[PDB]
Amino acid sequence: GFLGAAGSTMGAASMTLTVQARQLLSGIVQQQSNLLRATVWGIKQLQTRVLAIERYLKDQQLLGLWGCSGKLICCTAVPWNSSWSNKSLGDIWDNMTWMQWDREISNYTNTIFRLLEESQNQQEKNEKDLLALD
Amino acid sequence: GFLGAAGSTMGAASMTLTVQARQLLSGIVQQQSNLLRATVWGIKQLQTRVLAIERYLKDQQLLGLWGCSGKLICCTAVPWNSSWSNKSLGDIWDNMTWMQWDREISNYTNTIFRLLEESQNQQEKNEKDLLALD
Amino acid sequence: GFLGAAGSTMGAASMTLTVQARQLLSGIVQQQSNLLRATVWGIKQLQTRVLAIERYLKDQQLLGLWGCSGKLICCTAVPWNSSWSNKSLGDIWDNMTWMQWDREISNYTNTIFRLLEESQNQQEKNEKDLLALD
Amino acid sequence: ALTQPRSVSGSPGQSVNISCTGAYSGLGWYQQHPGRAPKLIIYEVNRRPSGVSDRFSGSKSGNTASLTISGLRTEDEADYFCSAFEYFGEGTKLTVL
Amino acid sequence: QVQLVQSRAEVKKPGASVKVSCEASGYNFVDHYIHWVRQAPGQRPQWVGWMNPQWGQVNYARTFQGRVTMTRDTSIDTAYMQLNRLTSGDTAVYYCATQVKLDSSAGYPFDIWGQGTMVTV
Amino acid sequence: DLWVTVYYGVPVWKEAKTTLFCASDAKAYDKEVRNVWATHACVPTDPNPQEIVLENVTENFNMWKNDMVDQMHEDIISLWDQSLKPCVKLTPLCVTLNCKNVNGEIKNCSFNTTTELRDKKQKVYALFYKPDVVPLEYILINCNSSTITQACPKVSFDPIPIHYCAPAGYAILKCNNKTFNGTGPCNNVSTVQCTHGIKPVVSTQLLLNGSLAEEEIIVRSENLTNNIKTIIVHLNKSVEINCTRPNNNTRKSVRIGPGQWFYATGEIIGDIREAHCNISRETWNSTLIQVKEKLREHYNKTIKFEPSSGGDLEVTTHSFNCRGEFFYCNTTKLFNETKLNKTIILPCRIKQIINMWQEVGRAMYAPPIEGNITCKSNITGLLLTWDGGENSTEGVFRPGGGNMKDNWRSELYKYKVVEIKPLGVAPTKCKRKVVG
Ligand SMILES: *[C@@H]1O[C@H](CO)[C@@H](O[C@@H]2O[C@H](CO)[C@@H](O[C@@H]3O[C@H](CO[C@H]4O[C@H](CO)[C@@H](O)[C@H](O)[C@@H]4O)[C@@H](O)[C@H](O[C@H]4O[C@H](CO)[C@@H](O)[C@H](O)[C@@H]4O)[C@@H]3O)[C@H](O)[C@H]2NC(C)=O)[C@H](O)[C@H]1NC(C)=O
Ligand SMILES: *[C@@H]1O[C@H](CO)[C@@H](O[C@@H]2O[C@H](CO)[C@@H](O)[C@H](O)[C@H]2NC(C)=O)[C@H](O)[C@H]1NC(C)=O
Ligand SMILES: *[C@@H]1O[C@H](CO)[C@@H](O[C@@H]2O[C@H](CO)[C@@H](O)[C@H](O)[C@H]2NC(C)=O)[C@H](O)[C@H]1NC(C)=O
Ligand SMILES: *[C@@H]1O[C@H](CO)[C@@H](O[C@@H]2O[C@H](CO)[C@@H](O)[C@H](O)[C@H]2NC(C)=O)[C@H](O)[C@H]1NC(C)=O
Ligand SMILES: *[C@@H]1O[C@H](CO)[C@@H](O[C@@H]2O[C@H](CO)[C@@H](O)[C@H](O)[C@H]2NC(C)=O)[C@H](O)[C@H]1NC(C)=O
Ligand SMILES: *[C@@H]1O[C@H](CO)[C@@H](O[C@@H]2O[C@H](CO)[C@@H](O)[C@H](O)[C@H]2NC(C)=O)[C@H](O)[C@H]1NC(C)=O
Ligand SMILES: *[C@@H]1O[C@H](CO)[C@@H](O[C@@H]2O[C@H](CO)[C@@H](O)[C@H](O)[C@H]2NC(C)=O)[C@H](O)[C@H]1NC(C)=O
Ligand SMILES: *[C@@H]1O[C@H](CO)[C@@H](O)[C@H](O)[C@H]1NC(C)=O
Ligand SMILES: *[C@@H]1O[C@H](CO)[C@@H](O)[C@H](O)[C@H]1NC(C)=O
Ligand SMILES: *[C@@H]1O[C@H](CO)[C@@H](O)[C@H](O)[C@H]1NC(C)=O
Ligand SMILES: *[C@@H]1O[C@H](CO)[C@@H](O)[C@H](O)[C@H]1NC(C)=O
Ligand SMILES: *[C@@H]1O[C@H](CO)[C@@H](O)[C@H](O)[C@H]1NC(C)=O
Ligand SMILES: *[C@@H]1O[C@H](CO)[C@@H](O)[C@H](O)[C@H]1NC(C)=O
Ligand SMILES: *[C@@H]1O[C@H](CO)[C@@H](O)[C@H](O)[C@H]1NC(C)=O
Repeated sequence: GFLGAAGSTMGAASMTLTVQARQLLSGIVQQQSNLLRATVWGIKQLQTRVLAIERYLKDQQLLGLWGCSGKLICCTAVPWNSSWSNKSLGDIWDNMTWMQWDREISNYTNTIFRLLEESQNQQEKNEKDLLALD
Repeated sequence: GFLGAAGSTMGAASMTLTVQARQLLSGIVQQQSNLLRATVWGIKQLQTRVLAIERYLKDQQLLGLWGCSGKLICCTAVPWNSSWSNKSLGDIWDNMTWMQWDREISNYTNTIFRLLEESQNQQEKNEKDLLALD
Repeated sequence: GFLGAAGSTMGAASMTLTVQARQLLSGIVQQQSNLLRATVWGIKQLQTRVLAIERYLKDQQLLGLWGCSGKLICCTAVPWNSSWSNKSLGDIWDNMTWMQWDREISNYTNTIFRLLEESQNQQEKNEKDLLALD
Repeated sequence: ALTQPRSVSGSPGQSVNISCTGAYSGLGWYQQHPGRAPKLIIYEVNRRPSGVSDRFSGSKSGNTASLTISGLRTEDEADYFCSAFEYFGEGTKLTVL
Repeated sequence: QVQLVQSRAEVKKPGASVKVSCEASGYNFVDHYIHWVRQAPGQRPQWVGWMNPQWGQVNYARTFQGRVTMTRDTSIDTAYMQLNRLTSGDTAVYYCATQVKLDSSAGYPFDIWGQGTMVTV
Repeated sequence: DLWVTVYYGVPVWKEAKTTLFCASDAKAYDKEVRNVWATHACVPTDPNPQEIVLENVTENFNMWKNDMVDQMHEDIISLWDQSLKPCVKLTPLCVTLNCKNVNGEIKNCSFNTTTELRDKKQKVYALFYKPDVVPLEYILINCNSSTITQACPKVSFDPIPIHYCAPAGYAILKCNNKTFNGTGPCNNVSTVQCTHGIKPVVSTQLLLNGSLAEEEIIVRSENLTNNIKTIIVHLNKSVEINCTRPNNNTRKSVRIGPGQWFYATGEIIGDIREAHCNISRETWNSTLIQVKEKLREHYNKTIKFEPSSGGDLEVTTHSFNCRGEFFYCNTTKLFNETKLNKTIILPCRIKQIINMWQEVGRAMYAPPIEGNITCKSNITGLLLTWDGGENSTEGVFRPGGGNMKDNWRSELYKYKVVEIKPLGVAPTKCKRKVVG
């Protein structure tokens, strides 16, 4: 279920990422307004509904600017600068949970997010335009 | 026009699916708030605008989790279990309309929707991650 | 920065399109509701956030119906009919700004936008369905 | 013009079964306990309202409404009325030996 | 709750007028129609008319037309039925009927009945 | 093989109801705070409505289970309370009125009101109609039940055509059968952007200013043979009525508070004359005959008419609004003959203290209109109720306007709100490129 693998290893958790993906917006299975009756609750509810779209659309927007809109897992060609983390493959994916990973690299994630938009998708598209020119 | 091919055969209707896709959200040609006046109609209008986005974003989310975000027609590799429907190709696409199709398989569509997210896009991405490792 | 290259040549401006793309929705770095206080400003604010979603979702919808959802730059196979503009390649990308272009072709953009959805993505998908049949 | 018989026989374990002919016959059936107001037992010839036992049921025909009660008891001795919109039937008294 | 309570039983003289009230409590009195139906002790029950408490909109059979007037007091949720020109053949028990706890919007049949008002004249 | 293939934008719908939306015509000629149905912020509609005719399909309709008439009736009530919210309260007017007659139907009442000063008291006179005053030496009719908020003289009660429009993601299905029963399938349906011009009139027994029929008169009810629901006799042709208030009334402004101004009826000059309406005689004579032909199709014998037996004054008469004044026209002269320019003249009495919708709360006071009043009733329907349990030789259809949703059902019978589900799964011979 939702956030079920929060304490599991990254390899086990990476298989059920679709479950956490469904629940950020819906939303509309649980209610539509609800117009079966027709107040403090009405204003509060609407601001929740607007906010759930604001957070969801930011993530698809960020995934969009990294050229990863359609996919939940995408690989890139920006290399991993070692100053961010010194840990190896086996020390990360089979021994650590996602909770403890976010705690250590959160300081420099912003310029990593800057590397994802500049280094690849802004270079790849200019190169891909020059590639399909012929 | 919008919903024009609702009584036509599936082959004829499948050519003009863009028309129904356009009008699901807009929306913004008819109004923006409107800020030309600056009431019961204001609260009523706003709750409809939120609902129109919220329902629209559910379908692109479902298409996203099936790896079909960018496309209106996508093919998969989940096989069609015969218990859902026993009809053949010529008995479906050139003799029946979409309205009568939704009526008969609606019981198991949720389990089918479970197959689209688990069987392919959750398996394809793990395999595709394991494929681009080399 | 945002809209920084509005007076530069199209070639120079086309490299930093990600900057203008980020700012149509966010949005959520500046505020979320805000739930730190708990009025005329509250109703005014909410109508801005709804409007910011709805216009933004139009552009990804239009890009979606042109099969360009994930990309900021996409090439097509609808040819450019000369009645729209008679200018050449060097008279457009290295001597003119995006501003003066929008003023001159805005009259027929709607039937161009009709060509992007019909001529390619509605034909390409039917052909691509007929192509993966074997 | 909505008619029904006056007395039909019955026994505990044997079904009591009433005919009711007429135009749009048997829209509702009422069990009038002797002393108080009647109470609806079935509406729309076969549907069952809340607050009545499962053994109360009705069957429809072309023009005759057949109310069938199975598993009689001594407390079910009452007058049964067949109604059609604003019309009403004659009345049928239960007979249990 | 969701019940109909009537007035005491009355016995009058021929020609006189009797008022049979039926107060309603526990539910939306205005939204549901108030029907009135008779039952002679030894005859089939005969239907008088209905009265919805929005504006009153009373309906009558010709066997009671010009003799019965139904009024209401919606502030106290009371539905009335007054008979004029009482004769010898106007003896029955008088029931107020409505339809609340049913899923049928057709207005018939009746499910909630009053306590009863036996009128002998 | 057969692998699923999802299509986005399929033309399939489900029966589901949503929140509608006003969209009035591009007629922002306001110049004053007016149009209590549009109010401030009802948006302009599409100048070119995209009416899209469909074929090839038969979809069922149910005009009595329609949720649009529940949503429209809730809006018109909400517009009624919202427009009266900033208007002038008539709380200090509920005092002992000293009324003397004029001869008539107008009583000359003098009462006692506080001025803008909270200590000084003034004595002013006003003309009040007879059914606006109950005996006590007189008071207003409902000062001991609820408060009275008079209508603001700036706003107008003229019903402009408003289009109820479903939002993005929904659709409105318009049935196009010329002789269309209501409940039952419709062979020729058309999805539209939204509805036609709907006038939100208030009227009992006589549906004024609506949509007309094309082929013939259609008689509409839930069950017909059931006597409990009103019968909507939707007309083919429309009769002509000239209603009037042919007495000269002056508007008197009575000072009752700071900003709160009480506009009463001043001195009447000219002739004391009754308000009347002329519903032809020839067009109505032909109208009732064509109604008889449709009513004889659902029966087998003669059918007669008779006026309303009882109820409140606002259903026994024919109520409507005629240039800001509410009429109550005695329609006994209409449904009199028993069937199987020499005009008929309906005596109409005017009320000012009106309690519309019978909801316990605001009951507005319509301010008088200076000068003569003339309007145009048009009639595109009738409201009839069947009589009780009777002999088969003949039946009576008493007129009657019940809940106001029957007024909207005469114009919202064509439409139906469905939700669009553009996701659809259908198997084909196509399969995507395999990973391995
Ligand atoms: C059913 O539908 C019919 C339409 O077929 C309606 O009949 C019309 O009703 C409207 C509103 O009641 C009438 O419009 C009003 O007419 C008044 C009289 O017009 C004369 O006087 C003016 C001014 O001297 C002249 O310009 C005009 O040519 C006429 O000679 C006007 O006084 C009204 O004006 C309003 O706005 C102005 C501007 O703010 C104010 O100064 C006024 O005080 C007033 O508020 C208004 O225009 C119309 O005349 C009727 N007839 C026709 C043929 O359209 C029925 O009323 C309607 N019935 C129901 C029950 O809905
Ligand atoms: C009443 O109940 C039973 C079951 O409904 C009746 O059986 C049939 O009833 C139908 C209609 O009520 C008749 O058309 C059939 O002819 C009946 N079949 C038989 C074999 O009787 C039955 O008539 C009644 N039961 C009794 C009298 O005990
Ligand atoms: C009026 O309502 C009655 C029931 O309340 C309907 O009568 C039923 O009609 C169906 C077919 O339409 C029959 O199969 C049933 O046997 C009838 N009776 C009952 C008790 O359900 C009647 O059809 C309705 N009138 C119209 C014109 O639809
Ligand atoms: C189905 O109904 C539609 C709508 O009423 C009809 O289309 C319109 O009606 C007349 C008669 O055909 C035409 O002159 C109009 O021009 C039509 N409108 C448009 C936009 O074309 C249609 O004809 C009906 N079809 C059938 C078979 O009854
Ligand atoms: C209604 O009654 C009032 C009582 O004050 C009348 O007002 C006065 O009437 C006398 C005539 O008897 C005049 O001399 C005064 O000038 C009036 N006073 C005011 C302030 O107008 C009023 O005329 C009566 N109206 C009608 C139509 O009878
Ligand atoms: C109601 O009034 C209308 C006009 O206000 C009358 O219609 C006009 O009648 C005159 C002769 O009386 C004709 O010359 C006009 O051509 C008519 N105009 C229209 C638009 O029809 C109508 O006769 C009146 N009806 C009644 C019953 O009084
Ligand atoms: C509507 O008008 C009719 C007649 O035009 C009224 O009916 C009768 O009118 C006569 C006067 O000519 C009275 O003496 C009777 O008492 C009236 N009633 C009956 C039953 O005959 C009718 O009263 C008028 N409607 C209202 C509400 O007053
Ligand atoms: C409607 O039905 C006819 C008759 O079978 C068919 O020829 C036609 O293709 C269908 N669709 C349209 C849009 O006419
Ligand atoms: C109005 O007030 C005066 C004195 O202020 C009093 O004499 C009179 O009885 C009051 N009522 C009326 C005129 O109805
Ligand atoms: C209000 O006053 C009228 C005047 O006769 C009276 O009939 C009615 O009963 C009063 N209402 C209440 C609730 O007392
Ligand atoms: C209305 O007429 C249609 C005609 O086909 C019929 O099917 C339907 O039962 C009718 N409904 C009523 C309530 O009479
Ligand atoms: C009404 O019509 C009938 C027959 O159509 C006729 O006998 C009668 O005289 C007509 N009435 C008037 C006033 O024209
Ligand atoms: C019915 O009333 C009208 C109204 O004036 C009258 O002209 C007519 O003679 C009356 N007819 C009958 C049969 O009462
Ligand atoms: C009133 O009826 C006439 C019929 O002569 C019609 O032409 C006119 O359009 C109607 N008025 C409205 C507002 O519909």
